[PDB]
Amino acid sequence: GSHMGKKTKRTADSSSSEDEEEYVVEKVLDRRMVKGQVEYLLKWKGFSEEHNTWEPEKNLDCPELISEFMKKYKKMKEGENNK
Repeated sequence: GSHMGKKTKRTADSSSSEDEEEYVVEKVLDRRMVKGQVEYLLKWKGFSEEHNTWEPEKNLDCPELISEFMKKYKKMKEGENNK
C-alpha cells in the first residue's frame, strides 16, 4: 500500500445554464375604465403585487382572461337578477 501517483480520469460535461428574462401575464386582478378607455391590472412574471401595472384593453392580449374574471366578479358583486 503506497501512494506514488494516483491517476483519475472522468468526464461529466454539464453545460446547461442561461440568464434570460421574459414578460408573461399571470391573470386579471382588477379592471378600470377612464375617458372611454378600458384598462386591466396585469402582472408580469417576477413583478410583486405592489409592482402591479395597468394596461389598456386594446393591449390586453388575452380575451379569455377577462371572460373568466367576469365569472368571479359576478359573484363578488351583489346582483344576479336585479340590475
